[PDB]
Amino acid sequence: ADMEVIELNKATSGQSWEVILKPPSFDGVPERRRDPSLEEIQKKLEAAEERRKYQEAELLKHLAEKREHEREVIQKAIEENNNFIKMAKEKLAQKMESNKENREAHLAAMLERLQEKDKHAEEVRKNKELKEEASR
Amino acid sequence: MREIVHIQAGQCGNQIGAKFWEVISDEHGIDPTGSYHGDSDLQLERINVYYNEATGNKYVPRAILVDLEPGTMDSVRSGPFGQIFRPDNFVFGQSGAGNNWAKGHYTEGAELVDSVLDVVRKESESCDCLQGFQLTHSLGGGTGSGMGTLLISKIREEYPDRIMNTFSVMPSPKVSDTVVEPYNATLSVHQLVENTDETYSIDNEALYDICFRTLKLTTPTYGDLNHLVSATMSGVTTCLRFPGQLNADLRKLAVNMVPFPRLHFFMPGFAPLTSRGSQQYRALTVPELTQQMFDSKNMMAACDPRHGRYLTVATIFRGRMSMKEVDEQMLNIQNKNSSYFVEWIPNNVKTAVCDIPPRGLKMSSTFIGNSTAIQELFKRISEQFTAMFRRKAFLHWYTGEGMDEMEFTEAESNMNDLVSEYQQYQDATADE
Amino acid sequence: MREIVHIQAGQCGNQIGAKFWEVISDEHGIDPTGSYHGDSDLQLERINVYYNEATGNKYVPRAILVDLEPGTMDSVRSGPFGQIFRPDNFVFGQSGAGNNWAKGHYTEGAELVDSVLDVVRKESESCDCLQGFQLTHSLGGGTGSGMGTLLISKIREEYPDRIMNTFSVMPSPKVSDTVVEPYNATLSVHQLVENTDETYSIDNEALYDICFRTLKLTTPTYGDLNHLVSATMSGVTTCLRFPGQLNADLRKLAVNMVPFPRLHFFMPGFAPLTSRGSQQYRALTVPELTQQMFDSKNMMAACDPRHGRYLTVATIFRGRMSMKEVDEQMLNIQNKNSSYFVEWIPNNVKTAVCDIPPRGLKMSSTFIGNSTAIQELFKRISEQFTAMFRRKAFLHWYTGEGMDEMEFTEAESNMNDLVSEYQQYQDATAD
Amino acid sequence: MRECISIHVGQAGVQIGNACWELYCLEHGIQPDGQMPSDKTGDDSFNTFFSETGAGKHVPRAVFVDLEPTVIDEVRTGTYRQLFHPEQLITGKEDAANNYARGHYTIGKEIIDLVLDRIRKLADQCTGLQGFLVFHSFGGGTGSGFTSLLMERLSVDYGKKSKLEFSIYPAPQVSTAVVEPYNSILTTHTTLEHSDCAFMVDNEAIYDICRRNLDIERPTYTNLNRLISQIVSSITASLRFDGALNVDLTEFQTNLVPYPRIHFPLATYAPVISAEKAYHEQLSVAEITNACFEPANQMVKCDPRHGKYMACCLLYRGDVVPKDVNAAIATIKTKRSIQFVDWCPTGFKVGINYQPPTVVPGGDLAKVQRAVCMLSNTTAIAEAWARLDHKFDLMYAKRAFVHWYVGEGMEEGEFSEAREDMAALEKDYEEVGVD
Amino acid sequence: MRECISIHVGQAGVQIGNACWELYCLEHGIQPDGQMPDDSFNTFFSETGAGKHVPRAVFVDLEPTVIDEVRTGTYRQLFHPEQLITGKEDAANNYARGHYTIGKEIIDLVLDRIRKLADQCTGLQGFLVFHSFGGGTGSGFTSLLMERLSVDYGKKSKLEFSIYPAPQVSTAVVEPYNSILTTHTTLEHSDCAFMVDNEAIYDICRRNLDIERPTYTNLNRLISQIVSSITASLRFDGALNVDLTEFQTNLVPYPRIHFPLATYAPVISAEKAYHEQLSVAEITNACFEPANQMVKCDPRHGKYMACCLLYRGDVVPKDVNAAIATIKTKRSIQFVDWCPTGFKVGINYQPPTVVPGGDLAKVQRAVCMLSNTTAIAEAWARLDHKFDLMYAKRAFVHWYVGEGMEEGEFSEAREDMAALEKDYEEVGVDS
Ligand SMILES: Nc1nc2c(ncn2[C@@H]2O[C@H](COP(=O)(O)OP(=O)(O)OP(=O)(O)O)[C@@H](O)[C@H]2O)c(=O)[nH]1
Ligand SMILES: Nc1nc2c(ncn2[C@@H]2O[C@H](COP(=O)(O)OP(=O)(O)OP(=O)(O)O)[C@@H](O)[C@H]2O)c(=O)[nH]1
Ligand SMILES: Nc1nc2c(ncn2[C@@H]2O[C@H](COP(=O)(O)OP(=O)(O)OP(=O)(O)O)[C@@H](O)[C@H]2O)c(=O)[nH]1
Ligand SMILES: Nc1nc2c(ncn2[C@@H]2O[C@H](COP(=O)(O)OP(=O)(O)OP(=O)(O)O)[C@@H](O)[C@H]2O)c(=O)[nH]1
Ligand SMILES: [Mg+2]
Ligand SMILES: [Mg+2]
Ligand SMILES: [Mg+2]
Ligand SMILES: [Mg+2]
Repeated sequence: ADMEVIELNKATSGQSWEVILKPPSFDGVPERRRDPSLEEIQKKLEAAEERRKYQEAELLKHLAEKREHEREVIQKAIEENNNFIKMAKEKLAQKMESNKENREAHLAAMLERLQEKDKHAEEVRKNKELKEEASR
Repeated sequence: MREIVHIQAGQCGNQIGAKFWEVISDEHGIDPTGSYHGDSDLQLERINVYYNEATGNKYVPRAILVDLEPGTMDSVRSGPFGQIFRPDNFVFGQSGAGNNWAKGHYTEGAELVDSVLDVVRKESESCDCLQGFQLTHSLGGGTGSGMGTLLISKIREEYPDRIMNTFSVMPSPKVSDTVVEPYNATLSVHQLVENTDETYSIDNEALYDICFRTLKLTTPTYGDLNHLVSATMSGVTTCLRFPGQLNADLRKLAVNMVPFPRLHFFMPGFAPLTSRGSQQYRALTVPELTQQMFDSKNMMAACDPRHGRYLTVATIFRGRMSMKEVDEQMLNIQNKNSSYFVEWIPNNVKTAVCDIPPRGLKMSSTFIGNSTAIQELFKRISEQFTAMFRRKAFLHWYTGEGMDEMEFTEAESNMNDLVSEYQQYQDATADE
Repeated sequence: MREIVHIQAGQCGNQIGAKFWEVISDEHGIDPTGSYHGDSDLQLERINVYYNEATGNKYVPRAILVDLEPGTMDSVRSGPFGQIFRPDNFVFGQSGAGNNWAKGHYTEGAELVDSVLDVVRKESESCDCLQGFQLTHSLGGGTGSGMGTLLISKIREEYPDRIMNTFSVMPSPKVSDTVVEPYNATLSVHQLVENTDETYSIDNEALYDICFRTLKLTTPTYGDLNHLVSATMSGVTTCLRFPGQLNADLRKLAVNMVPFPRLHFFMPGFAPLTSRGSQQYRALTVPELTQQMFDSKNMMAACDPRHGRYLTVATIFRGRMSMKEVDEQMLNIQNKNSSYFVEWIPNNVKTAVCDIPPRGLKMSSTFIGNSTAIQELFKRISEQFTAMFRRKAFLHWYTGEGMDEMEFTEAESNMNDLVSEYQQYQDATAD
Repeated sequence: MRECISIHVGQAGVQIGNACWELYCLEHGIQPDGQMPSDKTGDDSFNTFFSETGAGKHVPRAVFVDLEPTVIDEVRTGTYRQLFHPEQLITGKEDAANNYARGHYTIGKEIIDLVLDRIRKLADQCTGLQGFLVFHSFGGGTGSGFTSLLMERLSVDYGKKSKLEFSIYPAPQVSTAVVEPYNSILTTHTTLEHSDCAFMVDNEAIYDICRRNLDIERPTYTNLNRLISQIVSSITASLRFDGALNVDLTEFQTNLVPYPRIHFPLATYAPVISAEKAYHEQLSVAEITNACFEPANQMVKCDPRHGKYMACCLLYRGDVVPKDVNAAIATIKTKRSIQFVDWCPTGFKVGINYQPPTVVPGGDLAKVQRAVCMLSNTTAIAEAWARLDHKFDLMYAKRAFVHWYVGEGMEEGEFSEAREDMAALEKDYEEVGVD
Repeated sequence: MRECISIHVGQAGVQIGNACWELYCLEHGIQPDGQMPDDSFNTFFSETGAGKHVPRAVFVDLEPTVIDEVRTGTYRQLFHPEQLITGKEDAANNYARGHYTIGKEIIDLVLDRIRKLADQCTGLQGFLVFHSFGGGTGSGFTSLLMERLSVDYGKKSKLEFSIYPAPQVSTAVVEPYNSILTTHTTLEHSDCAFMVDNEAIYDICRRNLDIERPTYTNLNRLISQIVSSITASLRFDGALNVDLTEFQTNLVPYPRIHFPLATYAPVISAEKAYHEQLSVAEITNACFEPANQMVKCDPRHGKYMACCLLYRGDVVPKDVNAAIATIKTKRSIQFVDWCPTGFKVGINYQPPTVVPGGDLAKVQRAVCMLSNTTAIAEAWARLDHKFDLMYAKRAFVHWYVGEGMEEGEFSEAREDMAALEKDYEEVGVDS
């Protein structure tokens, strides 16, 4: 049964007013940060850019570490093949020289044996010389 | 975020890659000569994502074809859409990797790598706004695997701000082409965990099982398995290829799918499952399409999604259907199966509807899930690797290339940690 | 490995050597003038092994003919194939050794030796690839024996890398009454043990026994005995003389036959046994050849192979026959008789088949065995030597030439060790 | 003269701007080429939103910004390409990829000086600039990140100049990113001290009004935006016509904002009637006023019964009379509580704008003789912050997706700061309600 | 461009090379003058300005006989004279002569010729070495060459085609010695060796091709066919290819365990005609049956560690995978536990070519399986036992010692064989 009507404004394409059903139970109206700074904003935007960039450079640092390891495995495979060649060359020369030595020694021993027989024979021949003519 | 640069490495990479290019060309109305002959402006709106426009009317795939073996390169040119590729974009060596990851990653692959980066820099510098890279390869061989991961690493160095996406095919004894696949896969996974943003885990075990069990093919061939791959590849790339709101670019997709950097291995799903020769078919309703999300039988990775929990899911519906029905069915699937969706990632299932169905079907559905159940795929590789490594079987082929046993131990350890991390999130509760 | 240089020393050496040259010339189609008149390219493929080619057409034996006695020379020139030999290759002394090994080895033989080396150096240096030497001689005489072994030693000194092969004929009281033969033989064996690579032990005791018992010849002559030698010599050299896979050269043969250096004395065997220039009609079957060639009655050394064990065996089949049959028969013989083959030398029996049979037979078989039973031949020479040496009988024949008793003692000891070594391998078990 | 500059950020902000400016042109009789039969003989209030050129052309006092060109390219090629000068349509090449840190820290830095230069140029043409109206999404990387960057700078360049918002509150039905609660809390924290009055538009509330009142099975952005524009028009009508209430921007803050941080008024609109339906009897002033007190008509999903009013404004449009309005307010107080806080009088500030409600010809909305928008500052709006804060907490406890923000140069500490500020805001609404 | 250099050592190596190169010419349509009216054949044949195709091969023998037949034969114009190398004197079935004494004289010459062939290679894969275990040249000279190739070419791939000795066709008693010495010496220098047991081939020729007494020509024609299957993946571009490196990687789990077993099917006689056409399943199944093996051993009592299937002719991947699926279901075919099973499949379009007038039938499809099974150790054990039997008595050792070799080399070689035997035993056990 009660309403307070307060006319506010009237214009060409409008009219306004306030309707009050009940006043505030509590009287005495209610019961802030500047500004910000363009510099403060820039400092924070720049800090975020340096973080993005730091981590991008870190990721690149590890990819570069993968690249160095790659050249390292290529180098290991190259090094092992070179050592395989060097081992084989020396084991083979050792084998060819030991067998030359041995084959020469056998032929020397067997020629010495035949030459010893030759010495014994002229000696046998010499003893017949003390028998033949040197009698009758 | 316009252009994507596509790379095909090794036999598997080129076979699956060729199939992708022929499938999407038909979807965008491009004939093998590169000319547009379609009848929908929707086919050309986002053509620039995968194709460059050459002299006049012609469209040329932004694809780089790579192998250490010259053979596959002839096999591609000779293929259905073989003449569509840029001739200068074919980079092939003269001596294959011999199914050795070490040869692809450190020896022969390393020798061919700079020639590949030259072709990719040429394509990349022509871009107005390069999204990133899409690589198709297998993890079981030497080139796709070893050289493929070497490429990713070299690309990551030159283009660190771009998205690295892969279609990585996982080996299986059921359809194996080398005895050393467990080694090549473990060494590759290790690289993928560190250097890719998103990887579609395409498991040959899952593909074989679908062909044998579901499609009733007694003796499946690579052609049968690749028919499922091409369907999947077409489905997962739909949102990038056509106008839409959801996962419209590689970065937006990564942001929705990847909650933790190392957990970027997706379990793809597809419905309906069909055989190359299955030219029937007259079927599949919206509830029928939706039910398949939890259907382990439709997973392109040999993991049971009911054995884990979804961190995130992207669902793509293709054909003329009610979006209302789609939304209702998608909500019902999430409420009825709340135990397989982590509670700590609210609204983790995103749905998209493309009016254009793929050729053959009037209606289809593609699922892209980041599920903790993918740990099953890694455990299977790990056990196979261990069975061999324990005995140092075939190890002299890798050490012969200059590798140390420590790299094997490291790759194994990293993969075991990845498994351990998935298990950690599977067990995590929203007790918060 | 093409050329072989052949040496003939003394009476026996020249008679057996002449017979060899006439037999092989007929096998290669060479007439007594040296001209080839055969009708098979197989006869000439390996003709360079024993012959030199001279002035067009003609083929000349790479043979050196030696004796301290001028007689045998005339006897050879006058023989069937006598005119085929190089005239300059005849080296003859004037004295003769008088059945004295010391005269042949240290005296008259030593004076003639350099003239022989002259002719052998000439033949050897003409060779593209010299295999080695083949010497025919007896061990019982003075020249073939003493000078023969002196030759081996001198040639070995100049050609140490070559194979030294001999056809050494062993003495027997049954054929020669010369009482000093065990001495000459023992002194020669001693030299052969140290200086040859391979020796074919041709025993006159075995030759006599075959002629008397098998051929029913009451009084066998050297012609009868030499007919078995020539058969054997033709058989054992077939693999050197014609294209083939097995023991095609002297070194390859030595490598297959000789497991221990000193054990290089072969027991040759032959089937069928025949008398001189006699027919014929009916040729042995493959099982007959396989059985007959392995019998004690078919051995050219007076030893029973069943009394020992084979270290190694080379078997040569000549004539048109099934290699399948030959292989089956050869396997059956070594499975049925496993106790006569040492278990510790696996696959020790090697077989060869030559399509060309020798003259007279349609089919033949030659056996070359390295058997521990050869110790029986050495024990027989040793017992004879001892019977004489114990009493110092005839020692002054040799001591007169400047020799000492010690050489006799040494030669004896060496031969007793050889016997003792064969016995050691006979008793050796695989386990 | 009292000019207002409108700023549209990201896809949501741009697409809503399209709907708003299309509607303003219909309301002021401006054709899409910027021509208006200025052949009047009058009310020149439209000049607060449209400047005039030497060709007799009317150009919106607005700037459209996006970190990607797709959406704005449709404006430069569309029906209204001649309405805007190319210089006022700003685009980058790569978007903020649904990442607040990307839009604020990374990409934003590239285009900020350019946007401020254009704003400065539009402000240079103002004889009595009131301030800014900023339209953006809480959810996207541009709407969230770029907006907070812009608001901070506008406070530097235009110290103590009014800044009002029209913010799109995220709904899962239409959501494109799992990280939308993160971007929402990060933007709210950053913008809080820089905004004078923000009018949140909950996409689920709009989606449900379109579904229920407009019989649209699956509502599209075009459907949502036409509806949002009707409310934006109701709020901006006394600035663009010779009105009496909310006559200047300062009056929004005075009439609705008792404390600087509690600046989020709830909007309620009626009637929303389907165009494609049977001829019905026109709704009275009582029927439309009653509808202001129905939660189903709200622009944000919350329950005013679980709160207290601190300020109320009723903005009527069309064939409306004070007697009918006062009688309508009288009958409501009889049957309802309508609880105001201790320190505020229980009442209403009422405005009648005689300019009839306008609808887009061929749209989903029915043209009505009379309509009303209620602007009320209620403590119930805190329920919307709580729903967002809970989703944030669920993900943040696991650090899910955080690596995306950290990768762009943001610190984990920023997520905590933002959340603590939200906790304070929630506590502020609780404290303000008390007595 | 992916070249492979073939080296043929001694008689066995040369004669197999003749059979191989004759067959390759038929397969690639190359006439015996090197003229021809794909492209991959260029890995095995270089081209001259006159349009002539010359094998990327060297033929070496210490004697000229065998290679002289090449220089006078049907394919005399196929090879340049410089790639056919011969000495004068063979190694006489003695490893020491092949390796040292005689070998040392021709080694630098052989390496110079291989250097010249390697100079014409833009992408050399490695070497294929064909030789016997038994001969003095095949054993000794090959070891010397292998060692020398490791010096000149380091780790560059070296694969062998080795003839494992059989008594039926054996020419020397010392073949087990030469086998063990060559295996010891070559072990660390070879990447993958494909052994061919002569008794297995002899029995396939007898039992399958109805040949009463098989000759080297018969054995060789069959061997060549297996060699052609192994090399076709390199000489043609088929459905599925495999290179030198891919062989090593799929067949060799440990460096010493490099001896795959080869099995070939089908081997059908030129008679019957009804005996086909055999299916992919029937031919695959035949690979796990012992009668078709190249080495006599029992896989049933061993474990597979790696399998490679080389198909040729009218063959399809679906037919092959279906056949492997059944092999995978067979409990009687055991794989080691440390293996994912592993099946390396190669498929080439060309049906197996036969020599006109040969013993083999024309087949529409054929397959060669390369399996690394622990059962191959049975072949080493058989050789090691024969070695032990002779070595316990030092039989024939004086032949090797005479050439400058020491008894220590024999012990080292045998100890290495004992270790290899132990290695196969260790690899077979589960962890
Ligand atoms: N689904 C499917 N899988 C394939 C296909 N080809 C190969 N694979 C798989 O990929 C692996 C072998 O990878 P490859 O591409 O063949 O090896 P590569 O890259 O060519 O390396 P190299 O041949 O050594 O130079 C195995 O795990 C196979 O299961 C294919 O066409 N389809
Ligand atoms: N089978 C065989 N034995 C013979 C022949 N001539 C001699 N003998 C034997 O050989 C030994 C005698 O050897 P000879 O050749 O005559 O002696 P030599 O070598 O000529 O030396 P001297 O006469 O002492 O100058 C005795 O055992 C005789 O039985 C023969 O033609 N055939
Ligand atoms: N009402 C309405 N909401 C929209 C519209 N477009 C996007 N949204 C909502 O806004 C949020 C997505 O943020 P957007 O404005 O599209 O993204 P953006 O500001 O362009 O930022 P980025 O694309 O990440 O650079 C989701 O909650 C959408 O549902 C639109 O036209 N109308
Ligand atoms: N399959 C086969 N085996 C052969 C052939 N020739 C010889 N052999 C075998 O190889 C071994 C003999 O070694 P060879 O190759 O003939 O001798 P070599 O390498 O010439 O060595 P030397 O002659 O001693 O210098 C025995 O096992 C023979 O059976 C052949 O053409 N084919
Ligand atoms: Mg390949
Ligand atoms: Mg006399
Ligand atoms: Mg956007
Ligand atoms: Mg030879």
